[PDB]
Amino acid sequence: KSMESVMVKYDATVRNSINQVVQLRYGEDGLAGESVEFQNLATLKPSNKAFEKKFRFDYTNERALRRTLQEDLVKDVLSNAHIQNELEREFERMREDREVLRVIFPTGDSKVVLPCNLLRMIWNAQKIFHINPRLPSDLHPIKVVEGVKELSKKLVIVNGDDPLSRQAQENATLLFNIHLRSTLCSRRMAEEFRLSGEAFDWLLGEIESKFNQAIAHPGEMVGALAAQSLGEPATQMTLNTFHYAGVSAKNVTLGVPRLKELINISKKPKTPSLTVFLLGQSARDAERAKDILCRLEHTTLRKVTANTAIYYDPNPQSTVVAEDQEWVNVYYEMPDFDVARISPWLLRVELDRKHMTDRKLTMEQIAEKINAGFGDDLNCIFNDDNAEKLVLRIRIMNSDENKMQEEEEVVDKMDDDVFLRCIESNMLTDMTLQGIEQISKVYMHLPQTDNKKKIIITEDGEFKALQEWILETDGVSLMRVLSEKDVDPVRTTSNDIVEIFTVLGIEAVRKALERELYHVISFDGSYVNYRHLALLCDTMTCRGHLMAITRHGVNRQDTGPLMKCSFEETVDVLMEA
Amino acid sequence: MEPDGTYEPGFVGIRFCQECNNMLYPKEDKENRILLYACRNCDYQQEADNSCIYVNKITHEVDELTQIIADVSQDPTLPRTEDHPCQKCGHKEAVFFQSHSARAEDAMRLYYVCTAPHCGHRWTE
Amino acid sequence: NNELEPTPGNTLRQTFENQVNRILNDARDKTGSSAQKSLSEYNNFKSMVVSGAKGSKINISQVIAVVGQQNVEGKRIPFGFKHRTLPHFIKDDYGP
Amino acid sequence: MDDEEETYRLWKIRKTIMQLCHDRGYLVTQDELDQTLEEFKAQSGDKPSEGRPRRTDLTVLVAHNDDPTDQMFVFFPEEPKVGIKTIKVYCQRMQEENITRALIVVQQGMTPSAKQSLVDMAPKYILEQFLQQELLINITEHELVPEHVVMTKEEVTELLARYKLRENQLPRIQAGDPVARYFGIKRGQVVKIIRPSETAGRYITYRLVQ
Amino acid sequence: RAPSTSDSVRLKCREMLAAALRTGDDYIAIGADEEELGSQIEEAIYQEIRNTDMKYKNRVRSRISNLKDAKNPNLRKNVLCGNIPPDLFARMTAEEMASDELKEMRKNLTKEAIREHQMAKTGGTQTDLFTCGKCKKKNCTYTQVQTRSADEPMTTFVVCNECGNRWKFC
Ligand SMILES: [Zn+2]
Repeated sequence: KSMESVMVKYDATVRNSINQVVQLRYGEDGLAGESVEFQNLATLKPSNKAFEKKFRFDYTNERALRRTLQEDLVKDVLSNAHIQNELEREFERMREDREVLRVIFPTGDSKVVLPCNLLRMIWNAQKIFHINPRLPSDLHPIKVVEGVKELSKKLVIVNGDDPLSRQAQENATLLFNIHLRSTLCSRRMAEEFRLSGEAFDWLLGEIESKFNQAIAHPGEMVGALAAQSLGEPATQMTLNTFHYAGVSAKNVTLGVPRLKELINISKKPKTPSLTVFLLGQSARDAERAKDILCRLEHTTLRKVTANTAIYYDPNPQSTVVAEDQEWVNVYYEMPDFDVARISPWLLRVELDRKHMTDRKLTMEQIAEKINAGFGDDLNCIFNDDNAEKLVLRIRIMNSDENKMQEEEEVVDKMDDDVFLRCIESNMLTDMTLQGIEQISKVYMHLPQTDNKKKIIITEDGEFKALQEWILETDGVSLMRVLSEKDVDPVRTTSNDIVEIFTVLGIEAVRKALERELYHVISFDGSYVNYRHLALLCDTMTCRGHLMAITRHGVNRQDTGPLMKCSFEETVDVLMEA
Repeated sequence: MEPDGTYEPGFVGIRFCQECNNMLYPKEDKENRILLYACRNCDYQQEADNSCIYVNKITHEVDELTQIIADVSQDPTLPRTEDHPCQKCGHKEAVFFQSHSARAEDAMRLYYVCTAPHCGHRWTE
Repeated sequence: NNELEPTPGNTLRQTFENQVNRILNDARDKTGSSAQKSLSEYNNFKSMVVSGAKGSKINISQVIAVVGQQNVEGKRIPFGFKHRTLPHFIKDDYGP
Repeated sequence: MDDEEETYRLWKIRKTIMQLCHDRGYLVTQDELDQTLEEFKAQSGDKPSEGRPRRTDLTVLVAHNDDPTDQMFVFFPEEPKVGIKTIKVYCQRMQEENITRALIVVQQGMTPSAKQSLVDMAPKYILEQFLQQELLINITEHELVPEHVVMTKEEVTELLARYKLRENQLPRIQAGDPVARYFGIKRGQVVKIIRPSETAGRYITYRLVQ
Repeated sequence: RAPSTSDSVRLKCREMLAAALRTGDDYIAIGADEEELGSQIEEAIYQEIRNTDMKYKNRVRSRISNLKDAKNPNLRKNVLCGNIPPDLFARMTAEEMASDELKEMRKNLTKEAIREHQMAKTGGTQTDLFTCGKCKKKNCTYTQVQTRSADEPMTTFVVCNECGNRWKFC
């Protein structure tokens, strides 16, 4: 009911009913989903030396019969300077493309959907023409090179005699074009496929015909088609089956309940989280990670306290708790005048040494935190860190000068013990020592020895992966977690969408929402073609603000009343129209 | 002094009023360093003993050998054990079981109850 | 004996429940792998599984080797009764 | 506070606003771009904390994009919540200096009358609002956020012509959007978004601000 | 030779530090000048705070209490014999300095256990059967879901976490 109005138009930009543009060519590439197939990208080749060895057409040819193998032609072209510059013009471009392709697929995955299986077609050329895999050919490499240039010009998906249109053409076939050129390189043909010249000529004619056929048909109801294609695997597998993994788990709702949660643009996800990455020494040391985690972990004093007590002791220098007597020796000079002013009601707190250690927190920071929060009125003193018992001693002070029973004391004679309980109620529930805001008691400390992350480039050129620490967190405060020191502000991400929008802005939602949908579908194991998912997310963000696909989402769209009545609200919308 | 000294200062709720039998609340005498407990509806007041009026979170109540009433041993569906020697009487036949609570929180520790009339004695392991 | 020593990311109860589940799953998988191997070439059952027609390795495991740990809501059978699953068992029996 | 960590925060928001100025096209020293916290600690003399300039001397002028429309000015107020009075005094300083554009980086909250008055002065002179937390990082370097290019009014004219569209038919972006706010782009203008792709490999889209 | 002061508060804090050093009379079996050393301690603290602030007083007082420890006199002896200069003493070498057995061991083993609460976080699925079709490692996971079915029957899906590769019994 949301997508239905979206279709390919005859200029090929996919638009909805009110004619607004959804995409500029269908699914970002002009290609229909019926005739695309999985293919490998040779060019993501690991070591720089192996790539250079494999792809570069040799000129430092062996003085022996060299080259009369594979080709009978090179006796003709071993002397041409121009042919050497032109192939070098080809390889430097390949090496430049190679650099661009690494930026495109940071994951170092070489499996992409494309039309027209070039290995199987090339394999089909060898089969038909009956080409001996171990003989010299009559093929000319410049013919291949120029033929590939000529074939790229031939493969136009939308007209472009205009510089903007010319650029739109160049990028919209970039991935196929590097794939074409890297597979159909002069050395590839020569060292491997051994194709003859007419065989190459047929091969161009075949790639040309199947590619042109592949393009999407204007008129296709791709909006209707995409909605069912996503809809269908949602019917399949897992209502709410659990998958044991690492420490984590009661994490990220899986499947249809996650599809409903995601697609409704829920303000209150059932399990919101952020995957936080670490930097410097903190990305490889457990104890450093412990320190950053401690700053992040939203701990409240109630979590920390072993015990509380309230005591009636007007004068410390005669303490009811005889063991406390030494702090009085310790704290006689602590504002010695207002011991005549402090209330005879005493609060005592006992702290656990193991739990206090885990937060790596000090007693002075707590005294200073509570003193600063409540104010100078809340008079706090504390113990020696090396004592076997950890204690915090609390009294309550006033403003001295103004309290002389002027009228009747604007407090209405509230009991002071009772007020001390309210201090204890609030002091525990409010005080956010080291940990700031709601990420809750729940943290996870994960080693990514697991999946496909923390990988980079190296001097070898290969995608050697790192194994590093990360922090999964049940929480929402994405904004603050980014602001903290040593947290990687690049890769840190969330499964939540409302928060991603507030912090990162509408384009980031388009990416994250596609990723989250991609993630539920991969779990359930079934694969869905990328075009369909791109179209759904693009349909939802187009208005600018997220359009949940519910009556409070899509039925606010400026589409016509007669469409909107057939959705859900019916009578009310017709009345409002 | 020593940290071995148990923590039971006297929680104490009731010692309510002696006249109308309602609840007593602390209240101050700034003149004599004395706590008093007063009924809110009458003029009766009396000094308190301990200066303690409230504590919270012993956190470790071990409730391991308390509330667990000895008559539990008659239960036929609990596992009798040949594991011998009650620690009081020279007879085996301890009945045993986990936790039996929601406040236990994660205990796997066994509790043993001797079942012959000579004890009723209970003990953890 | 209270000597199990909890895993760094669970409570003592959760570690036990994880650990027995790991062993009982490990047990089914060993006996399951053992039957698929012990079978010959003529077993029509192997002909239906191998072609990809119907069923699966785990199906073979269940008819011949051993059915394994039943489940509900992602964990072992609940204590429907007070500290028991059926009246037939002793109280607090955490065995298989 | 009264701690060195605060300096790091001041340093870090200084780095982000300089990158932002740079990305709007304004000329800035690469040495300023590279300026580290330890360099800053001497180069501005963030003293020992207590003793001077909380956020009044850090105040900086930024001087012009390749097209000389002349300076931009960036101000860091001191108080946690800024009132219309301080904005007005600031306004007097920018007017007397005859500034072209002002960016205001506030400590915590915002007076609603101040935002309103900030709204109402807009047709006369133009004026931006950032909360400091949003500047503690640089969102443009996040792994999800694509390359945004503001288009010049003429290039948009060519865009509508070559596709034969109308501005209304385009995909839209909020004016109050964090990336829209980051460029400080005003309503009615178009932003060109460049993305990585799993099929074309590169996909180009446009968004109207509204 | 240590600089005297004309402030009453600093002078009193000095005798308190001297008084703290006099505990157990350990200074006697060494015969050191605990009053001068205390004055150097106070001055060294003053060189960092330069104020009569609570934070200065607390730092002095926490120095005092740690010197007053009955569980570790050997710390005080170490300070009294001049093995720990006052400028060093001005800053803690450990949280509440507890070196010299007992508490350091206890604090360290506690540092072991709280670090132990992160160590394995907890991981694995446990089968380690199939070998990957990409990074050729045998550490792999399997999924078992929806039985009977219509056209996609219950199949064993195997995923290599170790590089996100996914396949079926196939
Ligand atoms: Zn691998």
